[PDB]
Amino acid sequence: TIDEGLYSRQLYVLGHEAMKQMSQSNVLIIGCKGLGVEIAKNVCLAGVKSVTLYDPQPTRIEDLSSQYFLTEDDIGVPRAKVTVSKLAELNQYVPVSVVDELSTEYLKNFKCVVVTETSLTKQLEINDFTHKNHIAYIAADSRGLFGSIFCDFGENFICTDTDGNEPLTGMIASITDDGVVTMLEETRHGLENGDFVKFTEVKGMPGLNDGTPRKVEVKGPYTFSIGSVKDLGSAGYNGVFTQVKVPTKISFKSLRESLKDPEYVYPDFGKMMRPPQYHIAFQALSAFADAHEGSLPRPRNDIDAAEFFEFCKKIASTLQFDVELDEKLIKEISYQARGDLVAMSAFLGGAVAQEVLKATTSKFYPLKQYFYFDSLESLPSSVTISEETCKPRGCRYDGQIAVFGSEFQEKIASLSTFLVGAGAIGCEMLKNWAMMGVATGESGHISVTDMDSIEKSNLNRQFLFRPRDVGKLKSECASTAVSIMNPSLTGKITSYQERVGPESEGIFGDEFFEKLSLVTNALDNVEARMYVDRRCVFFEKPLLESGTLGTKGNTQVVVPHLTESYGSSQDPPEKSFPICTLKNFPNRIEHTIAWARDLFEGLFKQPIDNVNMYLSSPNFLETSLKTSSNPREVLENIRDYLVTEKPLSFEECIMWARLQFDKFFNNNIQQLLFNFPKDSVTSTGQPFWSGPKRAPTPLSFDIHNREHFDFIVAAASLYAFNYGLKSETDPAIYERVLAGYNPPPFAPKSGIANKDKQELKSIADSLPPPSSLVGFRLTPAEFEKDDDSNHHIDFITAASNLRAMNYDITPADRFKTKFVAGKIVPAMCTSTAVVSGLVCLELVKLVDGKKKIEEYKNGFFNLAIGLFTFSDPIASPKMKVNGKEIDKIWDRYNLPDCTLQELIDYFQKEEGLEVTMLSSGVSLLYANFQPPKKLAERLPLKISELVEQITKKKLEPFRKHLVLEICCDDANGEDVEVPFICIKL
Amino acid sequence: MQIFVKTLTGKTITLEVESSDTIDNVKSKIQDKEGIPPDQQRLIFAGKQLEDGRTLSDYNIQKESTLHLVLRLRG
Amino acid sequence: ALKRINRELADLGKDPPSSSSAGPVGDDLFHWQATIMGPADSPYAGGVFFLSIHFPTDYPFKPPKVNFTTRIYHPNINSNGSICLDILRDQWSPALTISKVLLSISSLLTDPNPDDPLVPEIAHVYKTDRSRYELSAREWTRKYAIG
Ligand SMILES: Nc1ncnc2c1ncn2[C@@H]1O[C@H](COP(=O)(O)OP(=O)(O)OP(=O)(O)O)[C@@H](O)[C@H]1O
Ligand SMILES: [Mg+2]
Ligand SMILES: [Mg+2]
Repeated sequence: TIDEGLYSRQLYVLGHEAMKQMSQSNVLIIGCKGLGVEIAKNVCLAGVKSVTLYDPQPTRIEDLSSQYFLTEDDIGVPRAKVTVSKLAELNQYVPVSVVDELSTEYLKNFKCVVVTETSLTKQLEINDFTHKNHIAYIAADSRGLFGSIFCDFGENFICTDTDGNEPLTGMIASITDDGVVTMLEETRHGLENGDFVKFTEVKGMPGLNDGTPRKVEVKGPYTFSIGSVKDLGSAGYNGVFTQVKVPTKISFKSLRESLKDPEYVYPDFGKMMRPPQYHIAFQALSAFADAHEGSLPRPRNDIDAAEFFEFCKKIASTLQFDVELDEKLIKEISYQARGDLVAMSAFLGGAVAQEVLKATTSKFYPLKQYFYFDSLESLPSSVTISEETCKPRGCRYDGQIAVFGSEFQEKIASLSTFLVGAGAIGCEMLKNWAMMGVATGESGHISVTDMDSIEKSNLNRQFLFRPRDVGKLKSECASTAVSIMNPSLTGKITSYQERVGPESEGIFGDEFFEKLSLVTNALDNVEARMYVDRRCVFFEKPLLESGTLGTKGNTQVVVPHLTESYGSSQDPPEKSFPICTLKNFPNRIEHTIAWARDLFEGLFKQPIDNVNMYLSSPNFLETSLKTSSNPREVLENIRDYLVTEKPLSFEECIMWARLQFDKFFNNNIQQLLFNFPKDSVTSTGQPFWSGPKRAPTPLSFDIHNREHFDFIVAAASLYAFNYGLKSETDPAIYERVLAGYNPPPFAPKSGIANKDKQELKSIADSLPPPSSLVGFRLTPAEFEKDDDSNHHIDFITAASNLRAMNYDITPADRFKTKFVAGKIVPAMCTSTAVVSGLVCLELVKLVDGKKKIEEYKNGFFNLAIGLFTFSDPIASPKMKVNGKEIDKIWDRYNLPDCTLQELIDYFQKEEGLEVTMLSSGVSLLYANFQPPKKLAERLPLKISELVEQITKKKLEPFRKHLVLEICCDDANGEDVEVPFICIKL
Repeated sequence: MQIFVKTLTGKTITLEVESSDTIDNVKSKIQDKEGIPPDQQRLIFAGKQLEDGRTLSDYNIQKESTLHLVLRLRG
Repeated sequence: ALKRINRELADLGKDPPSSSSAGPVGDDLFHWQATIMGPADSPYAGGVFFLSIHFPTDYPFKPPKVNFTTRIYHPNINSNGSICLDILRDQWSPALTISKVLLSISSLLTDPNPDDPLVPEIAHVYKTDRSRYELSAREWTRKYAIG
């Protein structure tokens, strides 16, 4: 019953059982401010059984500082009643309700209880009941730049997954009778001592294939010991071991008990004396609120700060805390008591939603128990912050002005940002900018570009889109939605539909790039990141990179002339398998999936392209004869797809599918075994089909089998689609047609003038002339994983399973086939919320124009274990050029459009360096080892003319600069690296 | 006896060996002369690779055999 | 990237490989047309093979793509000209020069590896009927690798 068309990306993170158990839990949320509504949004997107809201407080203007579901026409109405209607539309499977009053007994109806904006006495009263009744209780709070989280899942919480990693699996070479297990050659098991594993598909020891867990003794990186296996056998050949994980029992403590003896989590190890301060400070805030009719201390007030510090002293004395309070930090907390930022709200909402999912699914390791977070380093220092400037001004930005002031509000309102991409991170970033009021002044502007279109699978974590929006451009929907959220951004947003790359330089030129204030990346491929990084380096603009992978996430900030660029932090590349392995000797399901992908492409894509090009290009045959690697293959494909094997109905498609089955699963295996018999030996006398090589076996077509029938159906459907015929699904027709099929005899063959040219000519003269068929085109089958009715994933799954059956490999279901073939990247909404929060917290650092490198932070986190870390950016490497300090990244030479000889003379004279190589992109303009005549011919030309002549392409009118890479040697002959040249046209 | 070994660079090295000399001894001599570790040596004669633990006579190596040495690898 | 490629090209220019001659096509630094001469004491004697090498953007952190152009009858070389080589897949490091790869390809031409072949029929013929394999190889290198 799980909607795999909507939760496709989330299932690869949670799983079927996790979501099935999650869809049976009720969640109550007390408090409906920015943090509460964010938590509700994340939970609704998650897919819980239901959500209940409770917030009777009437709306106020300042409450709109972070609540993006409120409008100025909703002032005076309870937040829950005006929020339920908008929340119910996010997901159709998650009902949203509102409760007028909350009695204690009513709490028995829910599975999780989230509490925000509630006094300490009420929280204690609720927790004293929700603890002994085994109901999860999570309490969150967000005061200015500070945040607190508390989790309590009872005293007998059972946690199934403790790290979020899949169980460690490996392929076994052989196992002795002493329990020694060794992987294949150069394969690391990676297990540790005390672990439990299970064995499957072990030859010689079938008993061990049952799966009973056994102890693990790590004897080395490639071998381990399991104990005694004397009874079950003497030696085991091959097989697969799989890690077995045991549940862990975690016992939480109630709030009342954990007040006296808290258990902290340190979000950063350089400053571990703060959480003891915040534990007192938040309680002091609650006490002061209770002491002033629920009115928090006024912003930047000294009298209220003194009273708050007195409350802190009294509480610290009362609770017997032997910690010396830090007056500065506590009074800072006092100043920002009434603050309300959207970045902190998003961050804490993501975290708490993740905690709710942990509570519901009994998965991942939860916080134990207190989590106090602060980003006080983000407070601006180049503007005036005082009580006069921080007073509320009766606008929707009061919750931010009360922390930063009106001057920083003006600074924000005049930004000209550029967001690349409109994925999940892009949408969240735009929401945050809309709430903060970024670029709402006269000189502000925002530009967002993205060329993809909305798909159904994108609706699980991109909340600015709706099912009615499927098929439309992302940028338009995002711009309209954020204009609706904040009407002041009407006309302040420009949306492009262009892919950012070398080909888009005509639109995103120098004029566009000289007005920006910062660039934010929301991409998913390294190429675009590198291109944008180079462009930013050229234009010297701050950049904000952010990436996610399942539950892990990282954010990086690049500041001009201060930090290194993102390219210097390039990630390791992908993995590819040897062609020999894929073609003939697979040993894993991934190999079969790649082989199936190649089979799909070679069956339904390339012959179709050849046929279409033959019917389109007037001189296709002659060009292909002397161009294609296998012109005979092309000619035979054309002949087969035009005359020899042109289907006339669906029965012929079924016949062709049967023929292809026999040709790919019965004859090729026979030929390969003929070349290398099962008893063959290497040149060293070793057996051939041993170790990483498995002896295949031909398959005989059994119609009653499920996999064979699936393959036949898929192949017939794809062939009919290629020829535009009508497919059918009833098994009766297939059984009837395939009953009367006589397989042509096949035996392996050993092989042993201009006949070949005459053979090609015979093939050619058999082809119908192109003029005889005008307007007749065949539709190639373009691979599309996201569609479930195109028989693509079905074909790949069937072919992979059949080839696995050939080589006795374990088949995989459609889920794993879709995961591997499509290279789907798991993604979550909570990770998106957290990364957006971190990026927006660094953005305020960028706005203030902080200079020190200790003021910036690159962030990394893993929510499967509750890990957060922040590290300073790496300083840009320096170098010595002509006895001067030069930044390796943020330096360049600016020269006019002079002739090559003048440029060389300038470098010889001004820099005292001899030029030995000069290139412009991928073209070699000049080199010191070139013949003298060519150089003498090239010297008197200007750089632009030289580039146009060499590249055989005129420079565009919009070009205003040239980036030249120069390698030059010093006077002594030592190569010295120099920054690039910026020729000014 | 004497033999000649030709490298990938076209160089010819004349060696004084015996048919009973082990392949390990020849590889050690090659490492001494060129600094190429024995593990990376691939000696070919008449389309056959000489293997460690054997003797030259095992490969019917005789007077002035034009052997060859090449890089080691696989795949 | 560009500096490393230029360094390799300059080193090749200073020292003529004699048996090899690699150079960019036209003026493009990311497409080279290397030339290999068949070993004298090999069935491929008296033959010239031209290979196309395409450097990746992340060179030398990624291996280049090398493809044969002249037809060759070899166990480890498919019809497309692919090469069954290890240094191009995992042993690749940002320390191996293109000259080393060319020397390795020359060695692979010198002696095939039928134990882990790429063309099973050719490997089967090689292991069973050596003389027929030699004759076919000589015929191919005379038909295709000359002129
Ligand atoms: N070069 C580029 N120029 C512009 N936008 C780009 C570029 N590369 C990627 N994008 C955008 O980046 C976003 C990628 O985000 P995301 O991966 O969440 O979405 P998706 O690719 O549609 O989905 P999925 O990852 O589930 O297949 C898309 O909006 C895509 O348009
Ligand atoms: Mg998409
Ligand atoms: Mg994507």
